Parts: sequence; structure tokens; C-alpha cells
Amino acid sequence: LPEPLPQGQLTAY
Amino acid sequence: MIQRTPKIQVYSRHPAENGKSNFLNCYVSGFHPSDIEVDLLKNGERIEKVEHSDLSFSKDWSFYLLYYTEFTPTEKDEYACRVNHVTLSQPKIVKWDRDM
Amino acid sequence: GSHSMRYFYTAMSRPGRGEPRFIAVGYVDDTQFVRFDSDAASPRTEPRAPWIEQEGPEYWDRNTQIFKTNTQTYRESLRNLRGYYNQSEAGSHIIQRMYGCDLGPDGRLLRGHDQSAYDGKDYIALNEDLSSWTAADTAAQITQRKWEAARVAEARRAYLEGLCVEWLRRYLENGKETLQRADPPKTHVTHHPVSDHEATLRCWALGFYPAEITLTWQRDGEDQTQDTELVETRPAGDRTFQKWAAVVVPSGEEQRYTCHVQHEGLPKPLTLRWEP
Repeated sequence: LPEPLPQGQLTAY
Repeated sequence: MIQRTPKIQVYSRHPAENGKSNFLNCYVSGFHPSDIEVDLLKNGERIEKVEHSDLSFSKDWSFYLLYYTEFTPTEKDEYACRVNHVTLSQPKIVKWDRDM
Repeated sequence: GSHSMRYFYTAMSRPGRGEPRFIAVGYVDDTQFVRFDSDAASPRTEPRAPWIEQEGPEYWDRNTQIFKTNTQTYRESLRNLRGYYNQSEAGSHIIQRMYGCDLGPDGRLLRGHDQSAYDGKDYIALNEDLSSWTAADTAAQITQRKWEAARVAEARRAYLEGLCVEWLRRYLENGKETLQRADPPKTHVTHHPVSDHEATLRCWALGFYPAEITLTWQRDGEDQTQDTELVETRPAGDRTFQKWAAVVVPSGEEQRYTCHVQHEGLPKPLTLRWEP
């Protein structure tokens, strides 16, 4: 399983 | 931008036997960036319907791909892999040598 | 034995040719088992090994949502990185990420990994402590501050020590007949003259899994690193790998040369000679 999404928004680089 | 030219190996999945079905492989690796053009040749002509692996990469970030097609080798037919990449001024051709 | 799971992300811009392509592939050791490609007609997570097919629709939808959301974020990241390096909007650029967990032979977490590159150079990496970052340059420092502010490392750690290990163990069990099977190299030595006074000895290893292997030539028991031609380990297309090592020897001295093979699938390391 890949890293799941966080509750909030995904942090970009 | 630093770029890395592909390494290229042409070989058979199984040890080659004339008249016996097999797979002809062209493995390109160590290259960056990822765009690349690979053709398998039979007596100089592009083989249709060649398949390839999903793009992935090594721990040093360079990309690798396996291109393959079913073939039945004979003593006279010639096979090769033709590769182009941004790092190459013209296509590089590596001939299949059943001993390599 | 020991085992690892890794996902590999590639996001590639291509100005004038649509939005950046995002691909993700997952591996256990040297076995790919899933793929996602934003360029597919209907982008979705697809199985690439038989043992993963037993996962249900919930698994596939979960993966697909993760990869679709990442597709969008990586496009933002590419925009951000072009700016961090003051680059023109004309060129094509690549962000790569590889991350995952390593298990020891007892199935416990050995360590985690989460590394990123931009245009093929180290950009930013999570340290072994899973709590701090190493940034390669002043641009990656911008990312580091942003990820520190957002407690990103904490989330990576929770995943690497938790679900990553938990799911890797699941796959290792479901695919035990293959994932936990090492296939030893089938080996032989060939001989062909290159001239009146010299000949090539080539040591072959075929059909092995996993890819990790050691192949060396010795002369009178001394390593011949410099004189050995060693090709890159290469996939056969049936799960297994191939490799050879070659040395050119003075005609008649063939028996002073020995080929040594180490592979997980072998009980004891092998020694071979040319057999006329």
C-alpha cells in the first residue's frame, strides 16, 4: 500500500 | 541540466536455439531523462508490436526499461536494438550476439 | 530472508504537450506488483503480479484516489521547483520519489526510506531517524522548511513504521510461493580464442532471483577486478535475472582462473573453472 493521503491537503514540494 | 546516456544490452530470455521460440530483449538503463525511443530490428527492419516494461528507476535515479518480443531465432536472420535518446546525436544500434 | 517494499514516483513536465505525466509503480524486492499512469485512457491502479489480484475493489479505489490526488499535487510541485531554480517555462523537468520500508529476516522493521530527486539529482531525503530532513541545496531547503512547518516527517514516519510494514507482510504472505523463494543461478563457463595467444573466459549466471548477485574472477586465488569485464545485471522477462563476467587470459593458463558466485539462493558460494 502506498502512503495514504493526510486528512488535510497534500503538502507540495 | 545533467543528462545520462543509456546503456544497452541485447539478448535472449532463454539460451538461443535455432527453430525454437524465445524472447528477444533489449534492456536500456542508466539513462536520464526518461524519454527514449527503442526499436527491435529483424534484418534491419522494425519489428511491430514490441512490448515494454513500466518505467522505473534505480537507486541513482537513472531509468531502465526492458523491450521484448517473441521471436524464433535461425542461423541467418539478424537481430538488433536501435536506441535514440536526447544524449545521442543519432540512433545507436547494438547487434544481438547470442554469446553476450 | 530480508525483504523490502518500494514505491517509485515519476512526475514529468512537457510544456506544449499537456499537463505533467505522473506514474507510480510498486515493488516488493525485485517484483513489480502495481502501476498507475495518469496518461492511461482511464487512469486507475492496475495489478502487475498475480498475488495482488485477490485484493478487493476497496483496495483498488483507495490506491487510485491516492495516485490521482498525487498526480495533481506533483503538478503543483513541478511548478514550485521550476521557480526554485529560476527555470524557464519552456523546458521539461522531472521529480522522482522512491520510498518504502525494509524488513529483517524476522519480519521486523529494519529501516525506512523516503528520497526525492529533481532532474536526476538528489533533492531532499528523510534521514534514518524518520524525523529530520537532508536538503541537497538552497532550493530543497525551501521544501524542507515547508515540510517541517507542516509536520510532514511525522506522517511519513507513521506510514513507514505502520501501514508500510503491515502491508509488506501481507504481500509476503499472499505471494509466499514466489516472493519468499530464491532461485539460484544456473552457471557455466565459456571459452573462445581472441587470437593465437589469448582467449576469453566468460562466467555465466542465468535464471536467478532476486537480482542481487556476486560474480568474480580470480587468478591464482587473487581478485581480477581491473581485468574483468562485468555487465550490468539484466532482467530475462520471466522474473529472473542474468549476468556475466569475462576475463582475457594467456592461452594455456586457463586453469589458474576461477569464477566465484555468491547468491542468496545458493547454500554455499560456488567456484567454477573452464571445463574443456
